[PDB]
Amino acid sequence: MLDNSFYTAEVQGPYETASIGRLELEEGGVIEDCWLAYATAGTLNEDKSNAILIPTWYSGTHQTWFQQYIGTDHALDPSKYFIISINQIGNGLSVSPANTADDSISMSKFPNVRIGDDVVAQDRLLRQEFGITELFAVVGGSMGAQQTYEWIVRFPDQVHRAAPIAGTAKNTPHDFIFTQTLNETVEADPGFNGGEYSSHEEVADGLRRQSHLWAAMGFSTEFWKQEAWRRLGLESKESVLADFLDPLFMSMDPNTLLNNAWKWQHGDVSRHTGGDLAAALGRVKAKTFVMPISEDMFFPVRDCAAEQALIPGSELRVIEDIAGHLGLFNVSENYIPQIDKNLKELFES
Amino acid sequence: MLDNSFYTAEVQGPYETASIGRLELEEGGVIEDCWLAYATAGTLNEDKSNAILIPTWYSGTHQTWFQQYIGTDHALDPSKYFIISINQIGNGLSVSPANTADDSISMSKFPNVRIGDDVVAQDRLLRQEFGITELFAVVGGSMGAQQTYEWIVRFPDQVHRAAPIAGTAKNTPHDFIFTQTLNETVEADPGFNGGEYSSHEEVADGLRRQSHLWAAMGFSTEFWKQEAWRRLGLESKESVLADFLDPLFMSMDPNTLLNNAWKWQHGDVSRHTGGDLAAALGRVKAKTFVMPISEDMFFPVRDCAAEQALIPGSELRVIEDIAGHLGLFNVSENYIPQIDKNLKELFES
Repeated sequence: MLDNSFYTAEVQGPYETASIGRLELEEGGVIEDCWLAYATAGTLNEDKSNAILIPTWYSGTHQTWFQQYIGTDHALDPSKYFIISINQIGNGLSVSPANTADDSISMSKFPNVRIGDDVVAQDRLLRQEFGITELFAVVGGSMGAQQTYEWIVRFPDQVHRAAPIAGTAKNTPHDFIFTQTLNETVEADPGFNGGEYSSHEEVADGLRRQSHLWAAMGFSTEFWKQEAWRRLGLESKESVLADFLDPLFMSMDPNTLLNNAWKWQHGDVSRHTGGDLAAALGRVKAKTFVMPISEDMFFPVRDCAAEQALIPGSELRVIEDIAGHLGLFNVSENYIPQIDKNLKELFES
Repeated sequence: MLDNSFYTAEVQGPYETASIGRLELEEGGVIEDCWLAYATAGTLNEDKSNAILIPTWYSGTHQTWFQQYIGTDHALDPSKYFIISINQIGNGLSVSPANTADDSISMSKFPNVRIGDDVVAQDRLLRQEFGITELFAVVGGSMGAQQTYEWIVRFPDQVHRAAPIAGTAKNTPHDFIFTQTLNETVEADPGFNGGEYSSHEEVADGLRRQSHLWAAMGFSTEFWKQEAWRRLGLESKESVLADFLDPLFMSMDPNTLLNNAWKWQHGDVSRHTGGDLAAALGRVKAKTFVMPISEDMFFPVRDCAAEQALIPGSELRVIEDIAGHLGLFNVSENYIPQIDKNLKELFES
C-alpha cells in the first residue's frame, strides 16, 4: 500500500467508498474485498427512476465530470437527476494494486480486470447502496463509453438511455497496438521494478514518456498546427507538455495505469454472443446516442459509425472538436455546448 | 567504426561511394571527408538531360526504390532515364556516425545535418561525378520528399519536374512531437550508452519499441481493422511486428536513426525566405506533383494540400492507400500503379 497525494479527495474531489464483497473476475482472479469509490450529486426520487451512471475513463476519475460536465446549467443536471460516478477497479481510487490491504493481490500481484467485471461490480453497488435497478441514462467517455456499451448489452432492461462518447464497443486491433506502446515505455523504466516499486516518483521517466505518447495520438494534427492550446493560457508547444501533460501523468500510479490499460485492450461486448458483434449490439434496448469526436485519432468516427449502424433505434451525433480524443477534458470552447445539446435531446426522448 | 551486416551491398543492393570533400554544415559542424553512397540505373544521354534524382527516406536506403519503383515497366524507366539515388548523410550507407573514419565526428560526436546540407552535398556529387547541372525530375518519399522540396526551392533552375510523395516542405509541430517519441524510447535503452555503444544489438529493446511506435502511427486504423497485412502473407497481427517490423528496425543503427530523425525534425524550406513559406514555394519553377497518401497519419493530405496551394503551376495527386505512410513500401496492390500513372503524366509534360 503506497501513498500518492494525487489519489485523494483533496485533489479528485469528495467521494465515498463502499464494499460489494467477494468479486470473482472473468479472467480467473478473485478480489476478496472488492470496494469501489463513487461520487454523487443530486437527490434520488421516490421511485428511484432519475439515476444517471457515469463510469470513469483511463487515467481518470470522477473529478473531470463533476468540474466540467455536471451542473444545473448543463444536461447532467443534479437538480433533476441523481448523478453517480463509480470509479473503475484499479483506477487508483477504487480497490487498486497500490492501495489494497490484501497482500495476495497487492501491486504486481493484482489480477486482470475486464470491462465486464466493472459493470457487474457497478450493478452490485447500485443495488446494495441505493436499491437502483434501472438507470435513467448511462454516460461515459473513452473507457467509460466501453463500460456504457457493456452496460446496455449485458443488462439490456436496466438502462433506458445511453451516451457512449468517444469510444467503441469492441476494441479494434489498432487500439491494441497503440495501447501496447503506452505500456512498454512505462515498463521500460528500470525504476518500475516489475511492478514492485516503492513510489510512483521512481517511474517518473516512464510516466513522462507516456505523456508525450498521448500528445502525439490523443489530439490532432490541426490542434498543434493551429496552436489551439493558446486558449488554455499556455505559452508554447513545449509548455503544453512540461507544464500540463507531463506533471499530470507523472502524478499517477504505474500499476493502476497498466491495469486499466489491459482492461481497455480487451473491451469486447461481443463476448456475450460468441463474437458476433452485430448480434450483441442487437440486444440493445436503450436509446443510444453514439457520440464520437470528429478528430479522434484512435477512436475515429468511421469506427464508431460502424457500430452505431448495428444498434437498433440509435443515432449518430458526431462532436466537432479539433482537440480530438483529449477534447473530453473540455479544452475547446464549443465542446460542452455540443455535449449538453445532444444529451438534453437524449434525455427528452 | 562498427560492423552491421544490414548496411552492406549484400542487403541494400549494389552501390558506389564517392567523396565530395569538405562539407561545412549549416548548424556549424564540419565533415572533413564527406563521402556519399549512391546507386544508379540507366544511361546518361549525350546532353545529360535525362537524369532523375531519388533521395532516400528515414531508416531507408536506395534498396526499396530499385526493387519496387524502378523498372522498364514503370514510370521510372532506366531505359529512358539515368536514375540515380543518393543516400542521406548519416543514413548508414553514406558517411555516418557508425562508419566514419574521422574520430572527431565518430558516433555520438557526429554533427547535426540538415536537409539543406544533403541537397548541397547531392548537387556537388552530381556535378563532380557526372557533370549533371540540370535534373529531368526529382522524386522522393517522406524525408525524400523533404529533400525534393528543398531541391526545387534552393536550386529552382536546376529541376524541371518534382514529385514529393508523402511529405511536407515545412515540418509541422505535430511531426516534431511524434518524432520526439521515436527518439526517446531509443535513448531510453541503457544499452544505447549515450551514443557510445559497441553494437546495435545492445540497443535491441529501444529499436523494437520504435518499431511498435511505427505500427501505431505509420499505418492507418483501417489497415489493421481490415487486416490488410494478409496479402503480405503474414499469419496474425502480432506476426506483422515480430516477423517483419521488429526484425527490420532491430537491424538498424541507433545513431544513424537519431541523426536522420533530427534532420527530419528541422525540415524547413522557408529558411530561404526568413520564414515566409508562401514566398519560398513561390520560387518553385519546376513542374510539381504533390502526392500525399490518403490515409497518411502524420503527413495528412490537408497538410500537403495546403503547401500545394502555394506552389505555382503545381497539381495535387492524392495516392489512395489504406496502408497510410508505410504504403511507400508498396504493400498495397494498387499503390505502384497509381505512382506510375501520375509520374508518367508528370514526365510527359
